Amino acid sequence: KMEEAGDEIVSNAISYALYKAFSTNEQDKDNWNGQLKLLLEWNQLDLASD
Amino acid sequence: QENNDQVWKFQRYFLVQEYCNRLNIPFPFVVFAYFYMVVKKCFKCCNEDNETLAWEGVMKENYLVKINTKANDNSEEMRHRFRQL
Amino acid sequence: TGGAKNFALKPRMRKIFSRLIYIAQSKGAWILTGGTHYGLMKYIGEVVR
Amino acid sequence: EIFTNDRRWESADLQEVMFTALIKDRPKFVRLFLENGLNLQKFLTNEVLTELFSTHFSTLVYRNLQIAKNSYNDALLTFVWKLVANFRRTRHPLQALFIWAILQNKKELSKVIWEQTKGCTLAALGASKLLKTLAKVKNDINAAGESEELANEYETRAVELFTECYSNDEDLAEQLLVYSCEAWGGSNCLELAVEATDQHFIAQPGVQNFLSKQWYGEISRDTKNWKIILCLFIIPLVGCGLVSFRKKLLWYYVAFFTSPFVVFSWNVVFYIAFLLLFAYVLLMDFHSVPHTPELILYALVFVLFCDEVRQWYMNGVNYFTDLWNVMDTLGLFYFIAGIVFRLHSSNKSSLYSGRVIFCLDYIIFTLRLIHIFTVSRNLGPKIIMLQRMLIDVFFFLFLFAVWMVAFGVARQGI
Amino acid sequence: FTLRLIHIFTVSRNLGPKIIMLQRMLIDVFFFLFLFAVWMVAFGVARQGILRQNEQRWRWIFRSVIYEPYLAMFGEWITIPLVCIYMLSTNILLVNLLVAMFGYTVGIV
Amino acid sequence: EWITIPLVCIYMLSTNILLVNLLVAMFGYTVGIV
Amino acid sequence: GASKLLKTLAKVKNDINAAGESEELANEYETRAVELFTECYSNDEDLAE
Ligand SMILES: CC(C)CCC[C@@H](C)[C@H]1CC[C@H]2[C@@H]3CC=C4C[C@@H](OC(=O)CCC(=O)O)CC[C@]4(C)[C@H]3CC[C@]12C
Ligand SMILES: CC(C)CCC[C@@H](C)[C@H]1CC[C@H]2[C@@H]3CC=C4C[C@@H](OC(=O)CCC(=O)O)CC[C@]4(C)[C@H]3CC[C@]12C
Ligand SMILES: CC(C)CCC[C@@H](C)[C@H]1CC[C@H]2[C@@H]3CC=C4C[C@@H](OC(=O)CCC(=O)O)CC[C@]4(C)[C@H]3CC[C@]12C
Repeated sequence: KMEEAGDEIVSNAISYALYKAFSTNEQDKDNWNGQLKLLLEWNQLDLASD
Repeated sequence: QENNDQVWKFQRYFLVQEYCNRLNIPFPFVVFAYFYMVVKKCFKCCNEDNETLAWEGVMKENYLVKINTKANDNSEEMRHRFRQL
Repeated sequence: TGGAKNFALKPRMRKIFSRLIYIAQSKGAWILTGGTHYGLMKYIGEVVR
Repeated sequence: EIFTNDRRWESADLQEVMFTALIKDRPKFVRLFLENGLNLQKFLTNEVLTELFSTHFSTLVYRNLQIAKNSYNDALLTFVWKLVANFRRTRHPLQALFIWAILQNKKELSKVIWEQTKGCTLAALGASKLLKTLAKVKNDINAAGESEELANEYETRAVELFTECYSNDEDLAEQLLVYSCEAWGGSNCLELAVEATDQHFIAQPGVQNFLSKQWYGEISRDTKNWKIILCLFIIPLVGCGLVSFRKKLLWYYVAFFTSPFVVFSWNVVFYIAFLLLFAYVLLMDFHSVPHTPELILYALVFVLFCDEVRQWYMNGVNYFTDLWNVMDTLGLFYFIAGIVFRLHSSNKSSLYSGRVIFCLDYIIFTLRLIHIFTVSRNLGPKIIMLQRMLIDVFFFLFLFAVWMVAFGVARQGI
Repeated sequence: FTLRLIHIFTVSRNLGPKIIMLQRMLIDVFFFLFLFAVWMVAFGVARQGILRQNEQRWRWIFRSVIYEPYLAMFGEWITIPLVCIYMLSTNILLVNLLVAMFGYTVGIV
Repeated sequence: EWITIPLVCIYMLSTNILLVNLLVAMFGYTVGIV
Repeated sequence: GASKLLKTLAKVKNDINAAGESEELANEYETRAVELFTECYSNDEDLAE
């Protein structure tokens, strides 16, 4: 988004895009371990909590 | 009260650098060194730097980025969001 | 990106691309581009250097 | 509007617009042009720089600089004056443009040029020096104060940059700190800061750490002093590994003895031994014929005289500014009077007088040793106070003297 | 023993905000005193050479060169340089004492 | 005979104590002042 | 104990960066412990002692 101008934004957007791609495709969140590992790798706390 | 810390450090620098600039030969034999220099004073008389400069420029760019973002982060109000709303 | 030979070196874009390169370096990723000297790829090459 | 992707820019024929913006003091437009456009190095030419220095250079600033040269000539100021004269009539055009911007006090333009400069910290220190020496000149307080403020701002900017760089890397930062001049000013960053008296830059943890490391040399830092002294007194023992090293026995011993700390300790010990020998000779000496220890004392005095001559050559007239150097030199020359008096076997009065000359010179040598002790102990936050206090005391003493005479005068008349 | 009692008294009275200053000041003073001592010897040495030119006894020389100036205090062309050196030495000793007096003030935060 | 050296040593010690007491009395109020 | 260990590590000086960071962390831990202990002392007297 244009409004977002803070530091550490590219990593968050890339991680969100990768998580969205992994969500619907493949196992479709069949195993929580894989999704948890993927989210932990990029350090996206809010999505992990939510 | 503000400048006491730096002044004495400056004085320590001056004394230490002045002494270090002098020759560091043991005193009893120091004369020999001078004699040798005298010969050199009479007989004779008669890429990597670019890499370091590029690295220093990289650090300068980082510092410029930091100082630029400091002003933006100083404001605690997001007037851009209010204007967008 | 930067198909046109003219690219704008806005501070926002430069910071975004620097962050992207830092992220790639952290994970040791592969950056695929066109390789043309002129344009945004020049900025990519300069940041890589 | 004008700068957009649709309006393709050749960025080759924009030189005239850059020149017009540069001369009219338009820093934001200059930055915008530099964002996407020409190369500042390519654009700059001898003719353009000469025109900038000649036609558009204010006469008031030129007069101020001439006054600075006449009154406050300095190593950097003479070079900058020569450069200005040459252009008014390793090229480093960027440095010349930076100096041109600084002299007219274009803060934003100078900042932009510094950002575009290849070497920044050295340029910042040189700018601080030049602006401070210009501020020393006082024809109008306005410019004299503005230049000083700009110098302080540049000095603090350089301090921030250097501390950030030091935090980044250690060895590369130390190597850059001592980078040789590239004809910018004829001196490195460190000496340039010393000349301008940048307390903030010198009063930095990194510079102090580097100075301490140099003051230890190749001998291991933080190896503890008592170990060093024990090894110094027992020379073979340091070969046993008592004293560590920063990074081959001959190399080890050479590095240990070349460390200026060990050199200073050895010099102090040798001076104490020389004083003890002087004391022994004073009470034991044959008037008719001197013995070998007297000749050894003469040789040591000759060595001290050679060291004093070296100090003179290295320092200059400023050497005599300190009263204690003057006292040491005066005592060394005073010893020669006793040496001459001892040269006469007859004239027992002259022999006794020369003995008295030696006797009195011993005391001043002791005072010199006392001074080195006092300086060594108080090499800390107190040091400045000490020296300042010291000079004050002497004045009062002098004052006291010039009173006694008068009293004595009166007393005589009474 | 009396001096030890005096020290315990002094420590007991000044067991407060001043205490650190006291101890710090104390050590400074001693150094100056030591310095003073290492000057007297030299002066005494010189004095010996000026007065007792002929002396060839180890113990007599030792005693006369050590504790002659202390007794003196307890009790042609030389004058000008002598007074000059006296002024120089007094300058050094006085600045040492004064530095010892204000030593703690600068370091206090 | 031998008294001189220990006598001067104790004189120096006592002078140290008295001088530090006087100096402490001189700056006594400064530290306590707020 | 963390304050003690970090301070004694900071006494060692091979690189100023870590030597200063450890000292700062030690000071932070020391002040945190001070706050905790003063709060506990305010809570109870005999148990705190
Ligand atoms: C009877 C004799 C042999 C005793 C002297 C033994 C030496 C080991 C003494 C004589 C002079 C002393 C030195 C006087 C000056 C200095 C530098 C000093 O450090 C500094 O240079 C400034 C910083 C500071 O220590 O305050 C540390 C002690 C040292 C080596 C002192 C410690 C030990 C020294 C060399
Ligand atoms: C004319 C002859 C017979 C007298 C020579 C004896 C000197 C010891 C007198 C003469 C002039 C005096 C000086 C006149 C001016 C000054 C500078 C003054 O300090 C300052 O004014 C600022 C210096 C600074 O801080 O850098 C301290 C005393 C001093 C050396 C005075 C102290 C003693 C001096 C050198
Ligand atoms: C060699 C013999 C004949 C002389 C012995 C007499 C002592 C009283 C002298 C010798 C060395 C001197 C000392 C050399 C170094 C120091 C430390 C100095 O304080 C400091 O440097 C910092 C100490 C601290 O604050 O912890 C004060 C004087 C003292 C004890 C000096 C005062 C008097 C000493 C102990």
